[PDB]
This record gives sequence, C-alpha cells and structure tokens, in this order.
Amino acid sequence: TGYTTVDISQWHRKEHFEAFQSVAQCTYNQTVQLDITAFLKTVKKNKHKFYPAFIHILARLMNAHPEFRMAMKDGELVIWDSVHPCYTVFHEQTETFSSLWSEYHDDFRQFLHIYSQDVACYGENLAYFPKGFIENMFFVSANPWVSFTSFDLNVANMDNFFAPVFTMGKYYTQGDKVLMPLAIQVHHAVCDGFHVGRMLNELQQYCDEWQGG
Amino acid sequence: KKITGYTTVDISQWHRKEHFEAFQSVAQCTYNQTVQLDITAFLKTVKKNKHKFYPAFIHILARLMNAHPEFRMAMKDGELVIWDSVHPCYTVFHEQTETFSSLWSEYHDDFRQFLHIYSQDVACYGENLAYFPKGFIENMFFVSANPWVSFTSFDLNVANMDNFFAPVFTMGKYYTQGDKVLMPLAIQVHHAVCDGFHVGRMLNELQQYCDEWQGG
Amino acid sequence: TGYTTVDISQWHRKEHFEAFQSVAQCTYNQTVQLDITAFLKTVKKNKHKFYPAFIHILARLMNAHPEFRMAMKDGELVIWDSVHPCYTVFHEQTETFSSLWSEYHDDFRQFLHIYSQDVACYGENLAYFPKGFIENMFFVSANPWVSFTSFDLNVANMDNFFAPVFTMGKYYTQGDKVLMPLAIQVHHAVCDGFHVGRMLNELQQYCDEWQGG
Repeated sequence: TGYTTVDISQWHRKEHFEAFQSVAQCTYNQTVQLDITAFLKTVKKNKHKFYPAFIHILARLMNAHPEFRMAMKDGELVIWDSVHPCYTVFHEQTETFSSLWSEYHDDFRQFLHIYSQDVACYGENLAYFPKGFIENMFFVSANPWVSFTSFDLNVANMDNFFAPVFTMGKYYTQGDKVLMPLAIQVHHAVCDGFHVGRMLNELQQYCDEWQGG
Repeated sequence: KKITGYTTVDISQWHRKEHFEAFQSVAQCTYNQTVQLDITAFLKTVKKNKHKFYPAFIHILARLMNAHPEFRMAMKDGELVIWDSVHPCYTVFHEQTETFSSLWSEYHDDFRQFLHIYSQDVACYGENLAYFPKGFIENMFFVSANPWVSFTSFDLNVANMDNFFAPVFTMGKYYTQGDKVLMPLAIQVHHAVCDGFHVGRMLNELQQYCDEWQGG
Repeated sequence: TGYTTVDISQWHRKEHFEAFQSVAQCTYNQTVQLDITAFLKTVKKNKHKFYPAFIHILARLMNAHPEFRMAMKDGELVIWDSVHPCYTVFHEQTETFSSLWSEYHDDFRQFLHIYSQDVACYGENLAYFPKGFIENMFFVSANPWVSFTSFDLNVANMDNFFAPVFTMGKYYTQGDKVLMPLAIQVHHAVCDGFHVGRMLNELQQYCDEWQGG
C-alpha cells in the first residue's frame, strides 16, 4: 500500500476541502440508468461473467482519476497508488451476504483470474469479511432484485469516509436498449459533480467500446 | 385495547449476527430506494370494486410488513425484538390549513376488516389538526402520501438513526407510460435489520400482490 | 436583510416544527424529470442563456412561499423578506467550481443584468465563495454531465439547515419531450411534502407559461 500526499495549501480545492471537511460536510448519491446494450453483448460474446466484468470497468475508472482514491492517513490527505474493489457476494442458504476484495490490474483477463480465484476460495465462507479488509478499497454492491430508479445510502458517520460506493441494480429492456440502474455515493470533500460526471461519461463510453479482453 | 406481543431475538443464533453488530455501530447506515411500481392491474381492480386507493394500498404494504420479521424489529427495554404484528401509520392531509397528520390503524389480514377500521379512524380523526391525533404506538411502520409528484426519487435522511428500524414507504403520483400505469414508490430501511435481499424480495412481492389482488 | 419573526404559538405547524427540530429531525430529497420542452423552445427563440432563466424561475418560487425562506437567527425562527439564489459557476481550466450569489429581482431582465455582472466580475475567481456567503440564500447546482434519475444530498449536520438546495442534471430527449432532472433537498422542520410538490407543480406551470420576458 503506497500513497502520496496532497499538498492542500497549493490545491485549487483547498477551500472546498476545508468546507466539506467541517461544516458543510456531506456525501451525495446519484443514480443513472446506464445503457449496457453493447456491454452486455461483449460479455455474452466472450462468455464473461457480468459482475466481475462490470466491477472491472468500475475499478479501472477508480484507478484512472485520483479523486476516487483519497483517504486520511495519520492526519494527512493522501492518495492511494491503487484501489482494489470490494464487492458483495450473496449466500442463498442463509440468505446473507459477504464483502470480498480482489487485487486490481489494468488487464481484465488478469483481474478476472484473481476474481474467480477469490470467489472460489471464499464464496462459501459466511464471515461478513472472509478475507479481511484493506485501507484502499472502493465498494460495489449488487442489488439484482430491483430495477430502481434511485438507490441512496445514508451513512451515520461520514468523517473521512472517502471510499466511493457503487450499487448496481437489475437491468431491464427498454425498446432496443438494455439499461442498468447504477448509483454512486461519494463524499463531497474529495469529489465534485465534475468528477462523478467525468467518471460516469467515461463509464458509458468504456462500456460501449470495450471489446472483451 | 390491543397490547401486542413479541419475541426476543436470540442474537447468538442469528445468521446475521455479524451484520447486525456492524450496522449498529460503525457501518451504521440507513438506505433508500425508489421503484416505479406498475399498478395497472391493481388500479383496474380498485376502480371496479369501489375502493379508496390509499387504504387498499396501505393494506397491501401492511400484509408485507406482517409476512417478514425483518420489518418488525425494535429495541425494546434494551433488546432486539420481533413484534407479532405491526400497524400502519399513514399520512392524512388537511386542505384548509395545508398541514398534515399521521394516523395509525390496527392491521388485519382481511381487507374488509381493515377497511372498516381505517374508515372509522379517518372519520373520527381526519380533521383533527394534532400531528398524531391518536398518539403513537410502539410498533408501527410508516406510509407517506406524496400525491403531487411523479418522483423518480424520493428519500429520507433521518438524523438520528439508532434503532430506527421501522420501515418508511413514500408513495408518489401515478401516471401513464404507454399501456401501463406506474406509481413511484420509495422505501427506507435501516441496514442493521434489512439487507438488499429483504427489501428486494419485499418489492418483488409487492408487484405480485398488486397484480393478483382480487379486491377483498 | 429584513425578516419576519414567526409567532410559533399561532403557527399551524407548531407541533411539526417542534418534532422536526428535535428527534425525528430529517431532511429529504426528491427528483423529478421536469418537462422543459416548452421552456427550452422559449429560451431559444429568444435572447436566452438557459441557466439564468432557470435560476430566475426557481428564485420566483422561493420568493412566493415563506416556507422556502426560513432560518434560525439568534435563537428564533425567522422568515427572510427575500432569498437570493446562490448558483454554481464551473472553471474549465482548474476543473473546480465556485458558488456565486445574485440579488433576486422580480423582473427577469433586471435579474439577468445582475447575474451577468456577477458572472463577469467573479466567474474567473477561484475562491469557493468569491463574494462570500450572505445569510439568506438558496442553492442551485448545475450538474450538466449526467441525466440522473436521482440526486440526493446527505448533509452530516442538519441543524437549522433550512435553505432549499436544487440540483439540475442534463436534459435529454424522450419521445416528443425534452426532460430535465431536477432534485430538491429541504428540511422537514420547514417543508412538508405539500410545499415541495406545490412548488414543483408551479415550477412546471411557469416553465410551460414562461413568455421570455
């Protein structure tokens, strides 16, 4: 876990971070209906599992702009060199769930081998965290039941909670498209509308143009 | 008067025991989600028998809270408990003052029994401007009428969430989409007692209850 | 800033206010897909810059119902004589934003002159609040990258936070209509479901009715 440090005093967000860090503190959530038609044909074509393919493109995005990798570390604003995805896994028998993370790598195929290995070893372990947590994770939850038009998280304690949370809903047909509900909660000290915005646009674009692989 | 009973939850035997303690302490969150419920069949039924929509719908919601224990937790005298029943507390709008009140009606399995109660309640209290014109009891779940708008989101950020385990639903304005009529419907739940699967199953089962409802 | 103090004891919402200040306190967010079809045909056939014209309608509505103008001032609930819009101005070069406010005026043209001054004079200023914060503002945040189906503000600290917060998303075509996501956060001590829906209903009316002057 390497990191580097933000120089708040030279930062064009100095004022925003100080305000969202003490008085105007807030988190905010956004839901979008993603067009997954092309993503889903690629995944089907490649016989990829959907969930890891999708955790993957989300992870690449968190590993493409530093505003999604902040943390407070021993009192300084820091940026992890990487963040690793931490996604939920459902247990049918007990009707409960676990959160597992898998080491991130640009190459989807290399992350896919890590991912299916972790699920193979840990998918039946009923701890809330079969393999512990690490400091530098982002969260992905599947909510496959509901085609929500809104999903929003209200965390009792948001101090330094900078790790982005995504919630993917249940996709559905609309005319020619397959659409999928996607929400992303982020903390306002470390992310503006622009950032979540650029992210979401890059997501829609990557989803359309990734060719499996 | 009815006092209801309850059963203490044996936490050390609970599959969710680890979740429970995380969501009571550190991961403590609440969350909201909104769906556009398709109420085409439901609506047709209501129109045709001659029901008020609002209590038909409350009655559906209350049958789901009273079919799954995950929706009827509280902390009572320092302990997680499941109530044997929960009763709906719904809102009622007063035109002349533009305020609202929160009323509760005793639940029952039979729509007719339920309707007769709701009606008595809305006749004796519909006009009372108190906030809780019949006080409040220890086991209710909430339903908000929000008929002004066809929202694509609705959601409650309660400031004080500690043991606030009682589900809150919010009903928006139904509206046309091609063939269908759809109603915005929103639920907040507390993560300590309800995971995604429970809300998701609940909503899936709502869509069914709406569709298969015979009207009594 | 003039204001009126509320006689709590003769207020029809005395008990709700008391409950929403104290244990039940809560905030609540709604989003609607505003039909801007007519509005947009007018901003266009005319002189018009979209944002300002839209900020002006929301300021008409804030300045028509006292419930959008309350505040806790020195221990007492008060209603401002007026509230002035505090809107976002984006800065491409540093990918940051500021909040500016402008004096509200009833006539659209006078407001547009004030807006343009404020934007010209302060839009390149990298301060978070280039003109400071005054005590009677409501917020309007443009979020132009995302046709959200939901936007939700979760303020860590909702004591006396009574100023409404609007957020505009990106508008889109559907059928013969052009829609624009609009969310509103308010605090329940001062706004119940009726006031937000009345206002959203009148927002829709005014967008369809707007004449361009």
